[PDB]
Amino acid sequence: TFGYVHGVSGPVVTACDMAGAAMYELVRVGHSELVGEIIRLEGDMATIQVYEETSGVSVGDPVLRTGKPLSVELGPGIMGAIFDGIQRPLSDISSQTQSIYIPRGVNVSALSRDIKWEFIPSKNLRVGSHITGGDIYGIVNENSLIKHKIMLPPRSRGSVTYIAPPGNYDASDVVLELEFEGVKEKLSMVQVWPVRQVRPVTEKLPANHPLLTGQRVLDALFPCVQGGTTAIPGAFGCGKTVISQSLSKYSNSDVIIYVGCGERGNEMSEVLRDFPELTMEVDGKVESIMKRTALVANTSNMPVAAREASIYTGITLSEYFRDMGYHVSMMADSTSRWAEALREISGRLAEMPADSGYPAYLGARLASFYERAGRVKCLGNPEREGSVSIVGAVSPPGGDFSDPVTSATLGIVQVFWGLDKKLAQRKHFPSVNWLISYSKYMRALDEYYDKHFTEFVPLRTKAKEILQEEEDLAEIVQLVGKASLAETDKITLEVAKLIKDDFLQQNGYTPYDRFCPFYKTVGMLSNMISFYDMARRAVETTAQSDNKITWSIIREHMGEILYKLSSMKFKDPVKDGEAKIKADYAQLLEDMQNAFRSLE
Amino acid sequence: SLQTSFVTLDEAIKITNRRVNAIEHVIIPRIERTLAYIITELDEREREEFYRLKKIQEKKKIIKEKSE
Amino acid sequence: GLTSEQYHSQVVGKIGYIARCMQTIDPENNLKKIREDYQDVLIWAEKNYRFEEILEASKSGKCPNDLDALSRRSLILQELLRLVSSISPFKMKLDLIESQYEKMKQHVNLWKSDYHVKLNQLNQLTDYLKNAAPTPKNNFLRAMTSVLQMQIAQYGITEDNEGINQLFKLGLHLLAMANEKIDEQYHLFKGYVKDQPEESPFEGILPAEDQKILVKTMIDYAMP
Amino acid sequence: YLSQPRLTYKTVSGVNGPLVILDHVKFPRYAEIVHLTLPDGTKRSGQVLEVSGSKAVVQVFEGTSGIDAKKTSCEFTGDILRTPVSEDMLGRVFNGSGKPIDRGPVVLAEDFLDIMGQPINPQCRIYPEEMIQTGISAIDGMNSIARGQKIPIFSAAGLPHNEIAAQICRQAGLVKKENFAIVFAAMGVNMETARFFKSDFEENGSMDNVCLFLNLANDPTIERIITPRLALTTAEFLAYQCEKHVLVILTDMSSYAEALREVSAAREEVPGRRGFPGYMYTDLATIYERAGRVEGRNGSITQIPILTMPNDDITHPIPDLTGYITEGQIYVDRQLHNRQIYPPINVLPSLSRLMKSAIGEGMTRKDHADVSNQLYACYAIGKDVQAMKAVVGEEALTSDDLLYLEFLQKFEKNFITQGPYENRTVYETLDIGWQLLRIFPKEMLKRIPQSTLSEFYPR
Amino acid sequence: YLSQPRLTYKTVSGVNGPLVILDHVKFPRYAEIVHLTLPDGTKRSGQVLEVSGSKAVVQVFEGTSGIDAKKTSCEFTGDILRTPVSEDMLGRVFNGSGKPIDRGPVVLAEDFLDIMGQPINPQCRIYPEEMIQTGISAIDGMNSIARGQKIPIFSAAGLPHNEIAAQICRQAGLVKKENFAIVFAAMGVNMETARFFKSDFEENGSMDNVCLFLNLANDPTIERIITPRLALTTAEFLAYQCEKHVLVILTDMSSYAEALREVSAAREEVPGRRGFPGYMYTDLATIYERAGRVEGRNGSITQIPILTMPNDDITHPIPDLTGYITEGQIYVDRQLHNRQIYPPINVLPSLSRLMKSAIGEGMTRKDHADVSNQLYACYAIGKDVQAMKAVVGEEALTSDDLLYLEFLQKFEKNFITQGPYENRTVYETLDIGWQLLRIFPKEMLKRIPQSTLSEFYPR
Amino acid sequence: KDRIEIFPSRMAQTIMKARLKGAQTGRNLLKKKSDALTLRFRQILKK
Repeated sequence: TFGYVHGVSGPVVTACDMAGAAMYELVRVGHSELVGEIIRLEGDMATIQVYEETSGVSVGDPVLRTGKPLSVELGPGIMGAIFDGIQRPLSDISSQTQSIYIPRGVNVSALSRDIKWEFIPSKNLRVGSHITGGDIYGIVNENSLIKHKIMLPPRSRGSVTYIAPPGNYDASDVVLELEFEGVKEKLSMVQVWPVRQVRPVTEKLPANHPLLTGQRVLDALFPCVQGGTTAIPGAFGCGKTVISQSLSKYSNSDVIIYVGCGERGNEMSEVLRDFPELTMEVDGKVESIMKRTALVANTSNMPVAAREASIYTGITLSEYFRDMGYHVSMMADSTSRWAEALREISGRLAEMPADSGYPAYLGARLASFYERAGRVKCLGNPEREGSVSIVGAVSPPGGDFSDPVTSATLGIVQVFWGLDKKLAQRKHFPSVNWLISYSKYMRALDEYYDKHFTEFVPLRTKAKEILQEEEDLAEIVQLVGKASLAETDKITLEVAKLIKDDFLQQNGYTPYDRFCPFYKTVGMLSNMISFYDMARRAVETTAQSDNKITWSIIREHMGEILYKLSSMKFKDPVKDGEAKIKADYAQLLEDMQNAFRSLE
Repeated sequence: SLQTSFVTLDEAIKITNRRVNAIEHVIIPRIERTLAYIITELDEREREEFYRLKKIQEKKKIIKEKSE
Repeated sequence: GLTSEQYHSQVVGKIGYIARCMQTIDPENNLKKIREDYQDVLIWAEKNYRFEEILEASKSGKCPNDLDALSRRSLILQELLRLVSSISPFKMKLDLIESQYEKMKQHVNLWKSDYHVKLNQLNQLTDYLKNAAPTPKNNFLRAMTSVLQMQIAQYGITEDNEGINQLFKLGLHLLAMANEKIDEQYHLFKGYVKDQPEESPFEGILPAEDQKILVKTMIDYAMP
Repeated sequence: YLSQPRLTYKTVSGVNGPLVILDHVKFPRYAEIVHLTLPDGTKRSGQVLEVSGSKAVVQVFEGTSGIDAKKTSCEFTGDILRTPVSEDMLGRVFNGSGKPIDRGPVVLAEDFLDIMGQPINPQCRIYPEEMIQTGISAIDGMNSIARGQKIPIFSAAGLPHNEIAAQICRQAGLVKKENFAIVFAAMGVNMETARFFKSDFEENGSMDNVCLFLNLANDPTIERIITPRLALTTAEFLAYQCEKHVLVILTDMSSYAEALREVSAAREEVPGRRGFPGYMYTDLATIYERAGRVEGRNGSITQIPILTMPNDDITHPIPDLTGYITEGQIYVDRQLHNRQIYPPINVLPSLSRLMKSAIGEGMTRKDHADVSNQLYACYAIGKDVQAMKAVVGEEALTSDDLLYLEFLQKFEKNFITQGPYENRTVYETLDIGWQLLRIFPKEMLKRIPQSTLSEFYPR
Repeated sequence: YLSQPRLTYKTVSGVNGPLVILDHVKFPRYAEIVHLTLPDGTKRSGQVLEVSGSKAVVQVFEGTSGIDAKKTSCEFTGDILRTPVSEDMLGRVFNGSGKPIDRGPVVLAEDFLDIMGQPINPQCRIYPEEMIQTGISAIDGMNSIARGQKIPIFSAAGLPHNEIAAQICRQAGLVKKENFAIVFAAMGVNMETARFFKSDFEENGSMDNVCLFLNLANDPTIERIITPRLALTTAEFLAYQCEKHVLVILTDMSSYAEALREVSAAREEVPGRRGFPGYMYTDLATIYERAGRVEGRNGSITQIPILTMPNDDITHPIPDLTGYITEGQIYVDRQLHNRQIYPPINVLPSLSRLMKSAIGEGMTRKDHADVSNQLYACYAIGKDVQAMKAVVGEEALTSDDLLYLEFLQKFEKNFITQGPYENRTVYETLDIGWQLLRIFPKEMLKRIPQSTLSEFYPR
Repeated sequence: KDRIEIFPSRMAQTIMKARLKGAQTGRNLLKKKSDALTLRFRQILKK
């Protein structure tokens, strides 16, 4: 169980005298017990990937072999904490070591063992009863927002021989003891689960409820669904960070996880500065966002192995809370940094690469991450159903989707919110191409929309028709200067501008557009299309007659109607009431109908 | 209105045909030469990657033989 | 997506779960039809079989080993239990329990039913109140919740009674209302209580202490 | 049968990524199937990729995590991967490895076939004849599929190529102027789409004639390579031994190609053009060409491979190498999709080289060939006139140009736009064609002989 | 105190390029340091790149010429290159290995620091906010720089990136409503540039707070791999222990990247794009990220590295990987330089990530954010107008295009063009911004809220 | 001059191919404009 170092080359350490080792077992290399894992074995020599700096490691240093793969401690004390890429609490390292630096070989327990937790049993689990994996036998009140439910670890079952009474217990106390085939397993509030293992569920279910966000361009055109898998290409100022924050604060979800893979030092600080300071309204009260959020922090100057493992740590936490019946929304900062880590390690291991230096299995690693999501029926007696949504983020070397990471992502993710370079240059925010983007959940959400709204589906169809028709008319207008256009074509161009500027564009730092509720998004679109249909009907109905109606006549006749339509973004939800906003939009529709009636 | 609407058509045609001719004789040929240049140079970069990867595989084979 | 061992283990748990839910919802065995409709799994409980023996009985095909069918039947019982246990004080009649059981059982997919949503809304209101200060808003939510819990016990949750329908909308609308907006908090509560067919919608179901708090609360708001 | 007891080895020389290197193995075969038992009792499957003396190298299908070099045992079967085939497996759903995932039993075999098979002897290959209608007008009256050809659907990422594939499975069948089956294989499919395929086939009653293979994006990447081989092995059994016509749809061949690249890397082969193996051409031909009619038998196999074009560039090796060895293309566009037209199939860039033999009297209807050619010309002209309109305006157009614009608008609305649940047989598609063609007076239908016009044009 | 005698070896196995391979070494320590004494007495040093068994590969900084394989003596220090550092290193010039070149003594070891870097706990990292007023309108107006930022200057060969960097150094300061120490790492810099910077610091009287590390183009190319680590190690001492604010200038990360490539090739490592090591990303991240503020300290490190872009592109791996690590760039262009514009900075491909937070009411001016965005968009449009004009001619533009063209021409003449010996404040820069914005009628300024326009626009 | 002088890349291929398609579309649309003007010119000529 104590091997020796045979040869260090970068973060890759060759060991010897490890005949019984298995792949991806954790090892501690060196006299500082640096964290590493076995990547491959040749005879009794192991090739170890180290998660820390290897400077100073000598030939002959000891290697301590453990029997567990890279795993996360799952239990009370996660929410509000920031973890390293391999599950190391940064706030506890700072306070326990009293230094700005992270020591090499530091061993801080992932979940503090000195905190008294309030544990409440299920109050029906009698001694002698039968339990299986996933069963919930008590709750811990971490805070007023998220109740932490204590699950039996997966792959365990048996008869209950002891259950702790209501009281305050630490993370090292025995709460439940169960016996299976004569073996007595004593469990605390913390379970351990390998990061590369998928937590089992009873059934993976279709995603039929939307994950509403604050951006109209997204929800009106390319919806994301609870349990959906999407990606948002990286682009500064284009809304990448507005969606991350809005998604955390306003979205239809219970637990938020934000995982960095290769974040820049100061960008990581920005997230950490905002994390305890952002708040949300829960039930009439304002509460800190950190109470329902737990991020994983990993910067570009961290070891390549932790850069790779960060994603696995994040999704492991996500599935853990998924199995509580919560709706979990996991945001990645970058998956291109993950792919970069894979390229770096593939090179270091001297294995045959594929396109642009990436490993040929890049697609398999991304699929493994992206497919660990969806609405599920959870294991355990309570029959609860949770979900994980994944939002990926592919940093664009360009708009060419030949990019190995973009291409592999596109083949897996159901929703792709591509960010146009030209819209970014023009400071059109959020910057979404809306011609190259897609969402494959249309038919899944059609049931929802038809049940609740009935109006959105047909409005969505017409809106997409107008935007695409505008692009084709734009191509010729740039050439001939509108010298010859049909009257209907002139309306399409002008309504499409109304849509582009006053519906698909919003300033997410303003009270009025920090979050636009879906009922309002539908209201806005309903009026703009209603205008379109009435303007198109008027000119086509009166065409080839005496009192020919044109756009110039409509704009002069009811110019205040276009002003009101362009003003709809300013109704300011939450400060103003839902009942009034609906009434105000109803008035705009009545005024347009009367304006066209008097025109015709 | 014939003659005054006619020479203006002859001028409009001469301007339009000149632009069309430039697209055909100047701008597209230039784009096609650029594209063909790009295609060739990219295959040249592919080759030098092939060379290095082949030599890497041979060096690994040599190391493996020495180990036996 | 389970292994052969995980599948049968999960079945053993659910079998024991139904037995425990049955004793919890009907500790006196008053619901004869409900117990018989689960006899094929209850026969494997209420006796000392040992986990291992039921696991083998599942593997050999002696226990109802269809996990999806067992989940379907288990969920209907659990949701009926939530209906009964989500209203601790006010008791539901045995006929209403069997009647609503049949309706839950006949529903194609209970999890996405209106019954499920209404039960979730009820638990949202009751869970907030269990951990709340006696503020004007929270005294109003308590008062309205007691009525909602009473009406559900009397009429059932599967029935679209106008009483519980109004109460759900107003209770949740108040719950989400900002804590500082005292005038809106009272306006909603006053609106509800005055627009009822009863002279005293809270009589009997609320103890004298809660009714006195409500009277003092409305006086403290409006008197100054 | 072999009747030779299996040998199980605990001798492991090392483990390197997906590969386990064994030692002291007795007369190992290449492509041999073996089973691993890990110290935790976990079982895994694998296949022998290299046998250098006694040092057999096996690729493990599942992940290699947890495998040691001291206790893990490897049981050799003594044979290669042979798939149990039967007629009864039609109506079943399998995963990439050939295992049921529909809660039914394991296949009760009628025979065992090597999934790699053999090429069909060209001397007995019969040129394609009759038509297999798909139910989708855009590809029945314009680019029909002959009973024996291989015509791919090229689509960009994000387009509804899977919804069309499902629609073909529900609607496709014989012309019917009981012996038709569809074998559907999805490679690298994500969980949401896998559910779509499985449920959509079951709910609409089509499953009785569908054999469905699902290889999910998170399934073993080597299994993705045999997946289409299992689908084709089944198709060959059903088609050629049981005298019936089999339509084989291979969805997301681009994901297959990516898995093939991974296998090449596992062998430490030097990548070829754009990172893909130098043998990608022969590998795709090995799959595609196991189709067509054969002399002396009444069965047939057709294929509709469906391919995502990276960066929407037809030049990319995947659609390029496919198109080079297939007969025409369907071609799904983006503009039609953004305009909310379903199906979004563009008839102008599409081609079916075998249409000449697929259609005509005795196969569909007398007027089939003539209607197709005239509709193509009218659509091409309508697009040309529409482009002109954008320059000269509505008032500058003559009556003939306006008729072509009327055709263009009604062609896309009536002929191309269909919906996923409307099944248009070949005869209704042609009747719709005539309704659109009767927009024009007879003298403008230059590509339809006068005899055809006099019979079909009126009424 | 490591009071253990060091072993000295003559057991040289061989020498291959910049690498010396030793055998029979007792317990080799990774990244250890070896002192080499050549047969003629010349002393040189090197650092271990890898160890295996009794063998070690040593990277020799000064070069390997003259080393034999029989007599060269190799002394293993037993430790990692921890470099002597002192607060009085300011006012000194060192060579690329940290030795005196200025006729002063060897730096007295006030303490030792491991040049590899000690990672800073992100939890204690303090987000930068205060804006640095560089004097350059292209930076202070649009792409503002916060103290603690990492904003490298991209340029191609021949461009005046040395003048811009020198201008920033002598004009550096804070936005007022006391100054920086300079740590200057020269890697592969020619003598003409070396004296340019040295003289500029002297002429402005800055040397009292300047520490130079000079590895010139005619100096050894392996040494420069450590040079930047020595420079930043001193910066970290001065900023985080001596409570100074340090501005760090790295004259070329491209010659650094090339030096890594030379070593990577020498040890037969598997390259990535364009022959550079697959781990270039990490080797850069471990230098770039040595910046910012930490809780409990008052000092800071601001980095402004320079990178020469091969072939004038910005997709070369060197600037490509840097862009992913650093927080924006300046991007010095060539088209502006050819037109005799200085500083020739192109505002479109250049961004500053911290700009959105280091500006606004309480830090600069209420309108700062709005002016920047509007000017940027107008510039971007102006460039699209030129793209059209080049085809259609100046006689085929509309009134709005002419306003954007006039803006573009005046923007570069009045805003970007400055001169190397004139500084303008952020408030003066915005006032000029408005003069350019007031070219347009208010109706066209669609990226500025109406409230801002009414306050500023009519002035 | 002879080339647009964009450094070889897959991104350049995408940009150049889109630029070529744009130029070809403009060529065809302007050719139709010329043909329309030429017909009108000749008609005016006949009258």
